[PDB]
Amino acid sequence: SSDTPEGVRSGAGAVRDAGGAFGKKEQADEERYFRARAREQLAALKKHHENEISH
Amino acid sequence: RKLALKAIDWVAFGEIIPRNQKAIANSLKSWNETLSTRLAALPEKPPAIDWAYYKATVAKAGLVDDFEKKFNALKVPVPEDKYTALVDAEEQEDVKRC
Amino acid sequence: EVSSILEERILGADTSVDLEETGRVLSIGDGIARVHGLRNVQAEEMVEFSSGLKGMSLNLEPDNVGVVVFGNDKLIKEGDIVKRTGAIVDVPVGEELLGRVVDALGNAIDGKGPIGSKTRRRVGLKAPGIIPRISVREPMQTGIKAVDSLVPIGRGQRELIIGDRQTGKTSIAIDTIINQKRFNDGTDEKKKLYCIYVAIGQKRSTVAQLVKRLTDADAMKYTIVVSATASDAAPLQYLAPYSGCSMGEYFRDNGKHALIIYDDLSKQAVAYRQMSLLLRRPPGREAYPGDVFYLHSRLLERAAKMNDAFGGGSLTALPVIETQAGDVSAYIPTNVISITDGQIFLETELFYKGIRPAINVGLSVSRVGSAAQTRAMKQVAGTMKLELAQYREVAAFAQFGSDLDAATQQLLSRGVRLTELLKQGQYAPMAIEEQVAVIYAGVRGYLDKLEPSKITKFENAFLSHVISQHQALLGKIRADGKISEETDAKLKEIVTNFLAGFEA
Amino acid sequence: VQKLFVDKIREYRTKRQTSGGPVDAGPEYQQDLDRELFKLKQMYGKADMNTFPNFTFEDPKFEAVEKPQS
Amino acid sequence: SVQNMMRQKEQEHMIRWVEKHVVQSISAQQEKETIAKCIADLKLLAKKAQAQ
Ligand SMILES: Nc1ncnc2c1ncn2[C@@H]1O[C@H](COP(=O)(O)OP(=O)(O)OP(=O)(O)O)[C@@H](O)[C@H]1O
Ligand SMILES: [Mg+2]
Repeated sequence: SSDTPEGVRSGAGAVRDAGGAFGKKEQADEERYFRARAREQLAALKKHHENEISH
Repeated sequence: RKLALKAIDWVAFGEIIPRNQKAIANSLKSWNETLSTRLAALPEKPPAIDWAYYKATVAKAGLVDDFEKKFNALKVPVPEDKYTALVDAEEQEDVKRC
Repeated sequence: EVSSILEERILGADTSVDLEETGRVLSIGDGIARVHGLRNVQAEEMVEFSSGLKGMSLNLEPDNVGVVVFGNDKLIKEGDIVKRTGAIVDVPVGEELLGRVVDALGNAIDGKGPIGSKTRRRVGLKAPGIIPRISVREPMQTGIKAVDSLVPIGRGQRELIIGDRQTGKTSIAIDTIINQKRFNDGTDEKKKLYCIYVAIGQKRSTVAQLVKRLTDADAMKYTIVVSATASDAAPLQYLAPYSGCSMGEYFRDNGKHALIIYDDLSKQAVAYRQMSLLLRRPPGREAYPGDVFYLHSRLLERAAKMNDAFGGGSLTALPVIETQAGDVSAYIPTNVISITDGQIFLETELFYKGIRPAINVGLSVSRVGSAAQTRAMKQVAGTMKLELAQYREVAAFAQFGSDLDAATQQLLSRGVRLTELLKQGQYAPMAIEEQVAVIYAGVRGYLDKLEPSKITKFENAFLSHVISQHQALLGKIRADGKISEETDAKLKEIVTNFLAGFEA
Repeated sequence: VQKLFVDKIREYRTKRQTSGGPVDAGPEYQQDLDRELFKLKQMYGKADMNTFPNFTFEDPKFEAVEKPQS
Repeated sequence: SVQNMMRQKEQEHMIRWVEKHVVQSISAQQEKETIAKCIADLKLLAKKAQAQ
């Protein structure tokens, strides 16, 4: 099919638009990884010394 | 018009060797490439002013021809050459030091 | 003297009486009149009603005749008088049309004045046969670095610009009109080109923006624009492709050269389907009639490269076709693909990844091949086409590749830097002598140490250098046509002198 | 149709005899083309009827620098 | 651009007066109708001799 202009060819971003098993396995892996980065970037954001003097 | 030539900007003219000042010599060649294209943008002679068709097409007379009589016998004084000599003056002292 | 010219016209007008072959109207509805009478009308013959509209009789039936209307049917009441003109449809043609805006029937819509053309020509003529043609050899210069390198166009080839909506299909065919200014003000008579642009079903404000773009670049003194817009009637978007080839065949018949652009042909098959199903013709696939292949074939076969015994003229045709969701296997995207020679396939994915103009060279072909390139461009681009094709094999290893062979790391290194040479801003068409120099800087190996983000800044710096400081080398590739051994060494120290002191 | 023709030529010459200009236009054609040209002259440019232009320009001061060599 | 633009404004206003003023002038010329029939047929007498 794909070895001609006529046949169907796949583009970029076609695993998420399908919405199947691999399309759901990708959304819950971008969220369970960038949930821990909202922990380490928020715990180290409390280490401002001027806020502690106000505390 | 008038247009004089120059020398080769090949090896020496971009290797002036200041105190690690290769940037100032690089800017010296960058002005020659810019002005030569601006001289290639416009010709030596401008367009001609047709006077006879101005009288018939703009035939509401008086106000049309009075501007065409004052702007015809005008003169365009070019800028001064005061900075042209002092930049050429420091070349005479450095060549005696070189 | 405004009163004098108005009194001049009405004494110069012809008020003479004649005969006619009239016939009353039976039933007007949706733009299809049925006329009873008119016993001696030919097929496809122009008639004219009592109000002032004109009509073209398509169906010659036993008891009536089906005539489409060039206007709106609110002025046609049942019981009118349909007079006969006695002639098939004809357009004015000549040299006087150059620099005007015309509709599908040759009237003037720009309001400068009426056309002073002394000749007249039918729109239903035939193509030349097999004998008056000759093979295509001269180059047609577009000015796009990716077209003239990999998918060239000769002077007589038909090349299809196919792609989706909003991907620069109109912009590729609007700087090809701008690029032929450098020949059209010179002296060499056999290198000039004349451009025609046909707009089929676009809004009036878009055409009014495109004439001003071609007025700014001083490229409306050798261009004609034929506008059949969206508001105009359904048959006026059917004649307008055939009203442009008849103006592009006057330049082919008289030893000159021409170019025509149909923008776009996928809105002519729709304006013709409406005329069919209102005349009760048997439908087919996607409700198109049985002869939509015969509609597009006899329009594109009129593009030909004539030989020296007939004049040596030419006609080059570029049709635009809009696909839907990138499916070229529809009805009309497969008719026009099998007629023409090669396609230029503009994708939408590459348009947002930075590649502009977004020409996919994996699917674009041209079957005149390398026989339409000059000798200078043919020598460097023959290796570039092989170099880029080896890159597209290994493009899927770039996202995670560091543990590969040094040849494969080299094949990625040249493919990225050859791509940056192919990108080009809008309304900046180049010359072939400047195009071959930039490709020569890349295909030799003079860029594999420069950083891939700097390839655009290096190119704009290098081009402004060789215009002013090496003008006598770009006159010995323009006039020579080929690149010799003397110019091979002379170009070799040039890109080594510039690359040495560059970063400043 | 020539007797119909000269009847047209009569009414062109009574349209030539004018003393107030636009008789049928009134304020409609007077407020239009006065506002149309001023909307176009705002896109054209603010130039007088007889004022010829004259001006001068300043070129760049060609400065120098120092570099001690030999 | 002022001398040639404003000329077209009265070029159209010239014909705007006449074509509404012709029909109010020929409506009472019924004495011209008795010659309008008498001049038509002599052109038809000139016309029917062409095919014959
Ligand atoms: N080489 C280019 N680089 C950057 N932008 C471009 C280039 N060519 C065209 N564009 C932009 O793309 C936009 C749309 O392009 P264009 O109208 O030519 O596409 P089109 O598909 O022919 O339009 P339509 O779908 O209406 O036919 C324009 O706004 C134009 O500015
Ligand atoms: Mg477009």
